[PDB]
Amino acid sequence: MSKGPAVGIDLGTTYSCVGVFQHGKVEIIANDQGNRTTPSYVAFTDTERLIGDAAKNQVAMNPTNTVFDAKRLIGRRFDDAVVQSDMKHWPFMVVNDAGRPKVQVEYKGETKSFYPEEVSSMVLTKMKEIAEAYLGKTVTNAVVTVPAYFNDSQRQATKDAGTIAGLNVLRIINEPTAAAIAYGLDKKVGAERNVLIFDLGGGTFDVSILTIEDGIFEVKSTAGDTHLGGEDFDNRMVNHFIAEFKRKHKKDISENKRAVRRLRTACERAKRTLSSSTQASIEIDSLYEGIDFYTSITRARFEELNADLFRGTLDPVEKALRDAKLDKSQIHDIVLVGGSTRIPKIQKLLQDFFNGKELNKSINPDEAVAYGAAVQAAILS
Amino acid sequence: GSNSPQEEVELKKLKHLEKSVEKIADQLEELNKELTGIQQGFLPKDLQAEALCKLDRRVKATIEQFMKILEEIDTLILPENFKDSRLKRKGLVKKVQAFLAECDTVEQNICQ
Ligand SMILES: O=c1[nH]cnc2c1oc1ccccc12
Repeated sequence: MSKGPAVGIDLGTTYSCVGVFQHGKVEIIANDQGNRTTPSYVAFTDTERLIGDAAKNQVAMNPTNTVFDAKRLIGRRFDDAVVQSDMKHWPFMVVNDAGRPKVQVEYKGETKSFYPEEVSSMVLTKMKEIAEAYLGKTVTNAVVTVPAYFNDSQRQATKDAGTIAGLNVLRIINEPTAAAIAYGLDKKVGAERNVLIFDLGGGTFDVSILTIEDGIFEVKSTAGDTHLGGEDFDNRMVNHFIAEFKRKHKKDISENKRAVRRLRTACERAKRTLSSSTQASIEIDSLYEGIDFYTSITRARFEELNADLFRGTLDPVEKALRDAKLDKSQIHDIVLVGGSTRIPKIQKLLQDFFNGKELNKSINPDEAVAYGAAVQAAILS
Repeated sequence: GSNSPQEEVELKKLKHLEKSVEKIADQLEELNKELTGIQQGFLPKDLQAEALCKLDRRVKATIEQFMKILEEIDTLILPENFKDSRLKRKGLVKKVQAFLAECDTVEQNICQ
């Protein structure tokens, strides 16, 4: 194959995304399974190594050997408070190798350990291959995104993942800087601009404030919740339904893992529908003890169940404004990133906070970081 | 009668899921044939346990495929007037659940 262009890669916690700027526009690249985003998952079986969709699809069958969340470990010391707290919730083993964390799994019958950058290099290799398959050309150059709060070690470990994957890392850029680039906030004429990025998706919540003067970016503050995302909104919905099935049929489905999974999956789908509709219907045949579960949820019911979590998204915004020494009136632009920003209430809450100021939401929230990185990749090539 | 063209779309979705369930049921049948094979075969009692346990990944993959079928059936919204689609969906769910119960039987008698 001939030489290809430079790509933008958003190396996410749960999902990664690759984009290419060509023909004067960004094209998000769909993978082999036709998905625009790919799970940041690596699975080790008795016969092979699986990446992305294939690794995520067999997680129920091989939980201890299916690695995800490597971004949460990348560039960190084993004894880091974050490593120790996250370890409890992972099905896979995390071991200490001379102060460094390593994921421990069984690969082809043997016990093997991998550094977080080696796992992230497998995910980047897949993103490199996703781009090569679409373009029909060899892809080497890329811009890789990292969160604004990443330290020297976390940023180097990400650049190392790129190197291991056979990538030439043009630049490592902040995820909120990438989202600002996507909206051309660095091209607007005028005085310096204060930008607030509201990133709610991929299991993390990140609020960043940036200042842009003559195309120069400065991170003024970063705030958020490490473990807040869409899954938390799903749990509330599931709890509501379990409570409902108890009220209606006087039966507890919660100790049946298959009933709870069927209900959870239906809730994730109903949540998505409620972002564009005011009501979502669910029909689950023989959910538990032969009982058919035909129900519905209104957008107002979903908002109520999640009222505290949704409201709580503004605390990080206030904390970021305090740290950046800025008043909410000093923010020129607000940018929505992450799938959970599609939730109409979150949008209403945030716009009301900024006294009716319009939000930058036209680019898919999931693809906005990869969009900016793809633009940057084109600029640097 | 009152049969609608719209329902033909839903019955076609159900017919594909029925064919998919048949494909997984054949995997469960091959596992059953294999499981009996190790049990009634030439392997010594010790070697049998290890061989039966090697079928764990496959039983688990069979269970997972059925679960994914269930999750796809659960995405259907069939109005009250689509009587034939509601019957096909219910019959298919019950069919999958009975196969799932067979899978649990396999799973409980291997890797012990
Ligand atoms: O992650 C999401 N949260 C809430 N609504 C949606 C999310 O992804 C979507 C994709 C399409 C439509 C709605 C949503």
